[PDB]
Amino acid sequence: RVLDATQLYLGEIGYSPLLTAEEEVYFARRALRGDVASRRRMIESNLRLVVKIARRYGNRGLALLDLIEEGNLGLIRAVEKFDPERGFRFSTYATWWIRQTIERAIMNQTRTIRLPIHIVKELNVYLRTARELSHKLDHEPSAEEIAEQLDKPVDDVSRMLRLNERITSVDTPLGGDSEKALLDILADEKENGPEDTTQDDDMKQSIVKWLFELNAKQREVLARRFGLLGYEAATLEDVGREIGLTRERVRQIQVEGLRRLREILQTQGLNIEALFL
Amino acid sequence: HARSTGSYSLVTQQPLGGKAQFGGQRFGEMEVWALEAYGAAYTLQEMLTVKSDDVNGRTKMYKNIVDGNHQMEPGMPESFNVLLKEIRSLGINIELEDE
Amino acid sequence: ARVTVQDAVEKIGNRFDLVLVAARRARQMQVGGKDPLVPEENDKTTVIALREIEEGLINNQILDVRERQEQQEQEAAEL
Amino acid sequence: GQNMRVAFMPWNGYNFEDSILVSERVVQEDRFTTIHIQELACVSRDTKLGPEEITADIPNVGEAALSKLDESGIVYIGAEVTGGDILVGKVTPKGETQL
Amino acid sequence: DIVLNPLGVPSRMNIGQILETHLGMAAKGIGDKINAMLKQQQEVAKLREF
Amino acid sequence: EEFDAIKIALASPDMIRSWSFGEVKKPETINYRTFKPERDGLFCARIFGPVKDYECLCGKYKRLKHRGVICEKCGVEVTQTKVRRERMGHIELASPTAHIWFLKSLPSRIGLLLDMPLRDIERVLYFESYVVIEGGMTNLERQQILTEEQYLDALEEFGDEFDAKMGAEAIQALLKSMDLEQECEQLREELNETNSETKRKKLTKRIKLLEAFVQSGNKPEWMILTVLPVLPPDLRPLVPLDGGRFATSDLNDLYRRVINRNNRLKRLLDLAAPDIIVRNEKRMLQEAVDALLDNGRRGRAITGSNKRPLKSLADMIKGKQGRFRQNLLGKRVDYSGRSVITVGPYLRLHQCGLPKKMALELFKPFIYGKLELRGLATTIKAAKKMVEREEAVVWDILDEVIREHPVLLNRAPTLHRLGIQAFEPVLIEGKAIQLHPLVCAAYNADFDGDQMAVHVPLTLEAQLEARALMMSTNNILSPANGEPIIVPSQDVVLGLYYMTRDCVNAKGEGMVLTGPKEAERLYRSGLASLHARVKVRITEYEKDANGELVAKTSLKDTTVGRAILWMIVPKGLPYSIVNQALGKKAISKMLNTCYRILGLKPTVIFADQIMYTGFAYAARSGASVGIDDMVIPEKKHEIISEAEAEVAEIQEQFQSGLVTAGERYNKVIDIWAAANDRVSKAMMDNLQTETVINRDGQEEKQVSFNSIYMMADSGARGSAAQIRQLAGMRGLMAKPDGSIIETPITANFREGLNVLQYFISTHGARKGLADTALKTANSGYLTRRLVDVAQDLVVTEDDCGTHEGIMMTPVIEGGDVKEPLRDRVLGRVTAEDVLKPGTADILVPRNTLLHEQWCDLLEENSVDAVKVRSVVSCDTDFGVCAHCYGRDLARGHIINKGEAIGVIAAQSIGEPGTQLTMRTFHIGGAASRAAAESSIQVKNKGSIKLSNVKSVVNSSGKLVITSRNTELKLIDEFGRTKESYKVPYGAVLAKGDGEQVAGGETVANWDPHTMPVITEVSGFVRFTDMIDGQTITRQTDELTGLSSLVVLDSAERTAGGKDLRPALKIVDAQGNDVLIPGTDMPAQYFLPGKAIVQLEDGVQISSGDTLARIPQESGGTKDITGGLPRVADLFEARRPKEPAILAEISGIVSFGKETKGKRRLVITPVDGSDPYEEMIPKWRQLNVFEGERVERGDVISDGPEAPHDILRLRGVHAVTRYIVNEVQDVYRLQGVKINDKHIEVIVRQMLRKATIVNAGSSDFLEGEQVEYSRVKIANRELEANGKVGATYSRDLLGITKASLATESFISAASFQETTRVLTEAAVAGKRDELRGLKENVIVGRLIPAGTGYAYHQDRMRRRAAG
RNA sequence: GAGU
DNA sequence: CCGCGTCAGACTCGTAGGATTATAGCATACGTG
DNA sequence: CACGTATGCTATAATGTGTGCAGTCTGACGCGG
Ligand SMILES: [Mg+2]
Ligand SMILES: [Zn+2]
Ligand SMILES: [Zn+2]
Repeated sequence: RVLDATQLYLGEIGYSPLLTAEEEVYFARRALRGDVASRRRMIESNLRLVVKIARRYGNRGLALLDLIEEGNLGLIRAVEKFDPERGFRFSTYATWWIRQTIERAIMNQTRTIRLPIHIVKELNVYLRTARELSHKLDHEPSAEEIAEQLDKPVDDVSRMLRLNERITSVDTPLGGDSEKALLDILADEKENGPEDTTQDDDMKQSIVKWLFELNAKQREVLARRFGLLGYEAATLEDVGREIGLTRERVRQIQVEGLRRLREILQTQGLNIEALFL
Repeated sequence: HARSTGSYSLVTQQPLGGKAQFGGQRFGEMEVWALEAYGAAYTLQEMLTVKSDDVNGRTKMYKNIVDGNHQMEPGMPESFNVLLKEIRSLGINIELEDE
Repeated sequence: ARVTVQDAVEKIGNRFDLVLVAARRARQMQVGGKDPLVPEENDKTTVIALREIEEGLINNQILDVRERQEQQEQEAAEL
Repeated sequence: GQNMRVAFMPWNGYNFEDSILVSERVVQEDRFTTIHIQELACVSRDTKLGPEEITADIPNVGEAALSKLDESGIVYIGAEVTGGDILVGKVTPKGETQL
Repeated sequence: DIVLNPLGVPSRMNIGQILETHLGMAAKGIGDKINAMLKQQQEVAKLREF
Repeated sequence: EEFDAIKIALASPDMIRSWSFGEVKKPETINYRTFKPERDGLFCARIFGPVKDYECLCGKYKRLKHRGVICEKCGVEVTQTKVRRERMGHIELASPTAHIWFLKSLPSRIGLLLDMPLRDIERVLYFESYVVIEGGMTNLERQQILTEEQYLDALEEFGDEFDAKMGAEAIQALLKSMDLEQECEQLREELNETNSETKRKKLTKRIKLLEAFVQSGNKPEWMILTVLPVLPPDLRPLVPLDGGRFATSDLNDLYRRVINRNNRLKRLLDLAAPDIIVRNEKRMLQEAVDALLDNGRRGRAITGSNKRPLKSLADMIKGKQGRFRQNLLGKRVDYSGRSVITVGPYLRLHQCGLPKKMALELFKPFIYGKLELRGLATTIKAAKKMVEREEAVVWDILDEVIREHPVLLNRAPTLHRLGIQAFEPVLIEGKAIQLHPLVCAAYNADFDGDQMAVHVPLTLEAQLEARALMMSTNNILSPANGEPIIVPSQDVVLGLYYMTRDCVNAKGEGMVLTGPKEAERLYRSGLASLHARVKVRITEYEKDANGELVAKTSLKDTTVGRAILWMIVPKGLPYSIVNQALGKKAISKMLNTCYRILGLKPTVIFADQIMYTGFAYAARSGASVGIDDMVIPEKKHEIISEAEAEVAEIQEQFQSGLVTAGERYNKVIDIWAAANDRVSKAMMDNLQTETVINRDGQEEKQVSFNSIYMMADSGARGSAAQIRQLAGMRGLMAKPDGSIIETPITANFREGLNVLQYFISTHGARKGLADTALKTANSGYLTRRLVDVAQDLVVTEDDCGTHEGIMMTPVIEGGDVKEPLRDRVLGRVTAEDVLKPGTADILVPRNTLLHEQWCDLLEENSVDAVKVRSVVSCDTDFGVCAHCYGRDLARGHIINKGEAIGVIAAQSIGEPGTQLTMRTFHIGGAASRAAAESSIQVKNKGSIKLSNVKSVVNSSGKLVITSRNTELKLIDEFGRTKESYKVPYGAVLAKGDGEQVAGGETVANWDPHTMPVITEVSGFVRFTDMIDGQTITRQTDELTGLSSLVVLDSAERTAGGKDLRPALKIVDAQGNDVLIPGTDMPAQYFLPGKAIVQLEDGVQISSGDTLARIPQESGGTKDITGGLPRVADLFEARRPKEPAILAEISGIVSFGKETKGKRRLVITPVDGSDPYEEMIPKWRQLNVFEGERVERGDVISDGPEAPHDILRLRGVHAVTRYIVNEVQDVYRLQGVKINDKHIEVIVRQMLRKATIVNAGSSDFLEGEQVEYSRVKIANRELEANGKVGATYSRDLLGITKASLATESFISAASFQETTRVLTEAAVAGKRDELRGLKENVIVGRLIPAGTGYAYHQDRMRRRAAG
């Protein structure tokens, strides 16, 4: 049968009767009182207005159905805050709430990276200003030309235009040819290299061998303090407390062990110096 | 163009493509079947694992090669892991019942 | 041996098992530093193993024999 | 292209399946030799950490390398370069790393 | 200058290359005759006749 | 890490929650400023793990100093960043949602399970109408759809006691409450009442679904999702490009839609919103989920701003771009390089030129390792900088490492295994790879810009595999046919031809030379030509009965050239092999002979040697191509002028309105075809033997010493077809459609074509070129399907211990023994001897491989037919035995157990198609068939022997044939078959059966253009259902009044003349019917469509007069584009359009009743006395005439046989042999040798499954289809235990379905149809234990075949002992 | 665009 | 049967980056140094 | 308190969508009327 979401929804809204002013006022008095039925009937009678407005605001923000739902949410706020006693029509009041809610929704949801309202609205004034500038300059405006117009920092303008940089999909295939996407080219920069992984093995293992060259006392002090062969980087007090009370002696043996390693390096450092790239 | 070891792909973990991106060649299904026909099992497994996704395997293999011993230390390709996860994201329970 | 492996295959028979046998032997020479029978004549481990097999020195069953012989003597040493 | 003296005959399989055997003379006279103009770009971007700089002041550079670079960090006009030589020096603000 | 394989002609049925070669040789032959005459410096008249 | 098996089952909402480590409640990806993950968002680090290794978000906990710490401040665990690709999350849906795969992907699954039409389900889901979940009042039953107003009526009336709801909730509830056990039993009870054919299938389907659902442990509730899983961040990455840009996966956009809609639904529920809005949101939710899972499935795919549909989850698994095909069955690989290739004439067979620079990179780690052993490099970093600087010592080191190290060279497309071969690299300065000439054939590599890939086998195992299995020297023979694939070509052939060929006297005729060394000396001194006839003393070694060689000196008569080649010839071979003038065809035989006698090593050396000398002499010769070689025939103009006048004659006959447009078109083609042949003949005769101008004594003659003819005759390059277009005539070009143009190209290339000839050429040319580009996809796709279905087949056993096998006879298509029994049977195991007392006393015992030796003995003994052991008839379960296969053709000995034979088979069958789709696609612009199927002229004397013939003597005294399967034999003195020929229907014979005939006598003659419809009886022609405009048309001319009756088919017919069958009824002078001799069949011949009729109604006829002529347009092009679809239709087991009918069971034929012409058959056997009936179409005429003793599978009708029906009636050997022969017909027509055993492999895979008809002792029961291996193993246990035996019947399956029918769902899913395959398996709860190669390759494991068979059987014994 |  | 739907459609290499729009204006409210 | 991010309210009447493309491919194999 008829399986479009949109068509179904529009049909359902169609089958609710439109209200006159006096009717709206009567209903709405009872709605503020909390009639339930009254609220429901006013909402449903005025859904068609929502769709008329969402039709306008759609275009490129979001799906029509998405706009319709957000619009409905605005309409509900309007029904909650309507004043029947004031002579102004409901549709006039509701229009404000519906437009408001739709716009706020499209300021948030539209952007993959959620941009705060303040930033978004700032950025928009930069845009509208750019448009006026471009009309009269014949040329689309520079960052500094827009900044000179606003009497503001170029850094501000630049940062905002950077945020406006819209996303590219990683899956989008490249070159007008359904050959291969961005993912196919894009490296993992963090993940080195069997080269790099094997070099860390080599490094760590060369340090073990070097540590064993030194005295049993120096090697143990270095191992425990660095957290190298131990588990935790034991502080001066921890290492001293487990061995030799003198916290000061840990510093002494440690620094002594580093200087013996310097000797090994000046002798056999011919391997160590090549660790500098 | 030639490459021993370099950058790897993001999700699939296998080496990237193209000379400008310092890529490895594709050994495709066709190319795999060749080796299967011949019966060269280790060469095949080599290209599936240590030469492609298998992360711990490739590094271990590299260390071994520099240390002479041409030992194969193969594991499981990361792209397979991904596949399972993609199937579970589909809402299908696909579990390995181990030995 | 070097170019053509035909007489080596004739000794063992199954090409695939020939590969396994020579690889296991080559691994011994590579890692253990186990002593070659034939003079290397500056050749690689793989080539050494294939020569050995051609002449009929190495065999799956023979490798199994020396494995148990030496492992058993190691256990005897432990006890 | 360029016209030249050709003979049609086999020659020791050096022209096997359309393969071409050409005289050194053609290379010496550099007549088939060609010109290629390639374009390399160095971009200095502004990151979250701060702006990249195009200075000649780079960690770990030989004097040999910096000889061909001017004060700005840009290679001189006329300079002969080979793979690995730095054309435009650029440096980036690096963040923390758990050593 | 170049030696091409004649076995890449009959299969290919591109005979233009052979005609090109013969005409090419004749073209060059006349070029060498003019070149010889210029080196000797016979005279304008003689060059014009040929 | 390492597991045994893999199970797929339905994801419970609870199960999804188990994987999840956090609920994603926000669309926020990251913060705009601090690009860090947002709280409870899609990339939440509190949920999916830390961004940086061992660091929390806010940076409180750093390094391994804090291991498993969970930051109180931010809430992030401090671990490896690795986890971000592993950890999943989830989303709580407010309203349940259907899983689209278990809804839309057919079979419906959800619809199939509820027995609810799909439309019905959908109206419920999208809230158009309610469904009754439980009407306690039987007044309203379950699952009965109610519209909105229908729900209002019973609301007041019944109400309360009926519960009917709307949407996903309703369906989930309906699913939850259905009890599968009970309804299974109920439906089984109904299956016993009156099980109609299609009803029984659908019921058995739900039965198997319900059974499998209970066995899986899956619940129907789970078809509906309440929890939605969330994929890990790194598998839908959000990365910053260098330029400050961001790039994300489409999945993130899709998920953002879902989350927004779901969270709005929660809001709308909190606000207690009116139900219309709740409805819209629920539909919205379902739409977004469906887009997330599978986008362009249900309706419009949700699109990006680019217009292009977003890529959903299923798109990443599905298709070529999918995970399986692209990233799992094929991978990018380290230690690989590529470059342009060029020749290496100087190389030996096992070598290749490898650029230094390339090799330096490829072997980087080996260089570092060696540098550390030399103590040259202190550390790895230093070694790196040392190789960057490319130091002179590093070159020497690199040279050290590359010694004895094989590298793999590959060329795309990799059609067969020889497209990848191993070589010892020879380092060269310069950037191109150098390839050895002799293996150019295998790669199809020609150096017009081809490129190749290089791969480094790393491990000792891989290196050994390369040197032993893949080395070029070791792999000579094609695994497809037993022929050497490394064969000299081009220049090499040319040079050998040049040396061996003889000329009249020349320099030093009749010299006498000591050895071939004196010959070489004399030639190179310039006192003798290569073609000088001379006497030479050669010492030829003849190998003895044992290994010892016996040499013998002989003075032979040969040229200087042949003597010198004798030096390259190994001792062991004869001199007469080289004593002939050598060409490509003789040289291939040479190599083969050498392989068989000497062995591998000698042949390898000999091949290199031949290459060197070949080129060497080629060059010396000074062989060239000038415009004068292209000799023209004086009789060129003349032949053409005659041909044009001949065509003009038929054109004048056409204007007169006598000859039709089709008849003239055919005759014009035949005129030009015949002229093209004569002109070709004249060119070759005027160029082949034009050297009359001899010398020596006086005016002698010899063979033409042209450069062109030599090239073509030697087989180096070119052919008679090519030279036609150079010197002779271009020929008849063919249109892109396949039909031939009426005007052919009269001119040739040397003369030069005009504008219009050139233009005319273009059509055919372009058609060909397009066929290369476009049709190879279909060829290659065939290769792929074959490969997929043969995958699993491996040599498992030595001897199956079977006695079974197929009886191969001889083939003689036309005349030449196309497939002599020797060539067809060589290298096969003899299943059963044949003792015929004979001349050589041959038994040849069982289980003997046919060596060339025993084959030669068969020729001497004149063996007719032989039972040979075959793959199909093997008893080995889960593979085949070495015996049933026989020789590995690529090895030249018995196949080794472990070899993956299936893959070899499919590659070998697929490749030629795939290659020939590119070849005759640009090597020719023109079409050349032969419509010479005019008559039959016998070659040798003998007696005529007709078999299965049924003709009738006519008025002219000619034996007119009226049988369809008529055939003519040629029997010799001893009663042996030799020559045969297919004699068509309505053919005129010369002599009766048995009669003797001399050589060159025309015994048959017929008209190919036209399928006359000869009668059997004489009398008058009567018209039945021959109304003008209804079935036939009226076509006349002028003066007198001639008219042609044509028969229109339903295509050009009217609704009124649709059931009308036109026929020409025969009656006598009295108006009474004339019965067919010895039968009760009124002579009525039914005319098919487009049937032409010259003589109209009311015309006397005699037995043997043609009633009608069925026109026959076969544009047979042909080449391959036509053939491979025939082959694919065979392997896919598609039943032909009008199939022949066969007898089911043996017995006596009884004809019965007729429904307005539609033939019923009331057939009554001898033992099974119960009648068997079968309906036959009216116009379909039977070749046999009833009342007969009929074996099972005797052909009643004329038509093609369906392979299914053949299997069902005449068993496996019948269908196997049908497919093998029918396939081989195609490839034989294109000159492609493929061994029958390969096609046999595939056939066997097609016969994997069997439908069980009758219960066993197990839970088989009726109609289940299980693998034949498993049910035979069950029957071995039944034999032992007795019990109820399982009666089954084997079924044939096409390649695609056979692959999908394997128990391995990984193999099935990875092949194709992936969405459906996975729904099937998930619902069944199927587990794959990973037996096949596909499966292992996907998981990156060791193949269970080849090298891996040893390791895999060791693992298998570990599995069997716990 | 490069061989198939 | 007719008709509508879904599923497949060779292998490697290459080149190059890249597109679009617009969401008011102001006052109070919530969380962090 | 300030700075960054959010939530909020505005009153002439206005009350059922459309929009931007798709271009039609092909031979086969199942699935409700
Ligand atoms: Mg080529
Ligand atoms: Zn923290
Ligand atoms: Zn068998």
